[PDB]
Amino acid sequence: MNTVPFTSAPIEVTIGIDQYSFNVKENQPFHGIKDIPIGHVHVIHFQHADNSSMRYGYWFDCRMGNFYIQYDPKDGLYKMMEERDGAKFENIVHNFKERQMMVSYPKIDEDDTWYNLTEFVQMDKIRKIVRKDENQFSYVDSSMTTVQENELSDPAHSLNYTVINFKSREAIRPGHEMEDFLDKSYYLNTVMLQGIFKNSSNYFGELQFAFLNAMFFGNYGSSLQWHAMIELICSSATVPKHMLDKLDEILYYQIKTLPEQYSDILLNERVWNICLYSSFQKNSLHNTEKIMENKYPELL
Amino acid sequence: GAMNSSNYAELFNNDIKLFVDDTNVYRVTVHKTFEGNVATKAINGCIFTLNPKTGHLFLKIIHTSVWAGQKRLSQLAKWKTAEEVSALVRSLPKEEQPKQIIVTRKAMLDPLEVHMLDFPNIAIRPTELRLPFSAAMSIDKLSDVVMKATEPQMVLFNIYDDWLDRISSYTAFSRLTLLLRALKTNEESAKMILLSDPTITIKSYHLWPSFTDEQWITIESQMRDLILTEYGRKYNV
Ligand SMILES: Cc1nc(/C=C/C(=O)N(C)CCC#N)cs1
Repeated sequence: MNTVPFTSAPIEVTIGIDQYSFNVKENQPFHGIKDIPIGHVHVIHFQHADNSSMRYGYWFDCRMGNFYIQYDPKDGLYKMMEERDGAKFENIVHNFKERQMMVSYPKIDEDDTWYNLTEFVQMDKIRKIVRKDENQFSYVDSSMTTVQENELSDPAHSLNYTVINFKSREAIRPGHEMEDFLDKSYYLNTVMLQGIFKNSSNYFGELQFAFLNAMFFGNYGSSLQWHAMIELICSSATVPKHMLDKLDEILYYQIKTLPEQYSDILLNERVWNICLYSSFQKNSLHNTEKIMENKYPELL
Repeated sequence: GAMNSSNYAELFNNDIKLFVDDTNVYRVTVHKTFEGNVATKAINGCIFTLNPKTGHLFLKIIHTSVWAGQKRLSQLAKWKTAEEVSALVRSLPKEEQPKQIIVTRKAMLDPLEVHMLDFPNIAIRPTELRLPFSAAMSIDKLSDVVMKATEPQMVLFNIYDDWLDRISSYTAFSRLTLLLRALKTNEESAKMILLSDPTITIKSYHLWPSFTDEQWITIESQMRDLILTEYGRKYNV
């Protein structure tokens, strides 16, 4: 179990850690989050009490370094930093724990939600989507645009998701125009899986990361990416059986975790109706279809 | 974006453009089988690809053999249309290729866009105009060449005959669309109007009769009357 120490909390803020959240008052004696499970990526995220504009946060993996949060009064945000002096860090944490100044990561033992949401998400792939090589952790916020959004403007602050475009020469083999547009299996399996992602695990990892950025930061380009990656699979007649079964589980836990009151903005009616009721895979996502119909029957 | 009454004069500017109409590509007769079921029999069709400024018509004849052994023919017909239009564009010299292609039915947008990915600078546009190009097969010489075809074939026509020697392309298009709207609303009456007077003939190299300017005014008036009539006969007014 690892710890993320906070130097202080000078401004009132709602702090998220993965799917959990708690309120911290202005100058409250809050010194961080303990008992963070090892083995998963995590995200620690922020929404200031005075400007709910800009949710922002940091993806990290405690196996990769000792990380802490300190507020910057000049840039006006809580920043993640790495402490390279391991003994200074252990001493800081132990003092904070002795004074009981930390919240405990509040995981129920039965509860596999976070594993299920991050099963294929790796820090090394996050760091290629979010490019800032000098840090081991990755900053994301509500406003950051994706590479694809920029082609349709600061490249260093972009989300470099894999570009998916169904009406593109990459997607459509000359001479197979109708075939490839109506059945996207060659784009899924040859172009993307074999060519770009190399395996389905990396594809699912990017899909899961895109959803989490959509949910936690309201990042619109991430929501677009999540739906495009779903639609590319559902619109393929030929998909490995293990991928369909795994996609059904992935989406089930995503839909289960979504706040009920955000379904209007985070769920694209066209994609979901097409995927569940019209597509090649309309009969292959039983768990996802069942939770969608019981939780969001309006969208459909 | 979409082509409508507001941007109508754009059709007659000097940017090359083509209308594409696919409503006569896949044509069938519906009939009973010996067992009392229903079946279709395809007949030859055509893509109607028209330059509204010059009158040049690229009539690609669709022979029934293209449907043999194929499924979902109405869907295939849209993609076959887009394949043939793309092939036409590639066959033209660069300076003759269109800058825009306007499809008369929105279901042609994605098929044509996908087939024209190699031409990112050619705009594919829908229209809100309800153009009567389906009636092209009421023009006897066009119907004749389509029905006689024994293989795929492209035939080039000028759908304005020699009208552009005397009138503008705006006026020629308006005459064409009036003639075709009439033929679509009451083909028998429209054809009676066009051929009632045996002293006005159709030149061998033309599609329409050789009307004088004054006779065209009479003809055009008779077509408006027909369209309005039928509009009454229809709705009872
Ligand atoms: C590099 C890092 N600096 C901190 C600072 C924490 C802090 O405010 N204090 C007062 C440390 C208390 C003692 N000993 C945590 S991790």
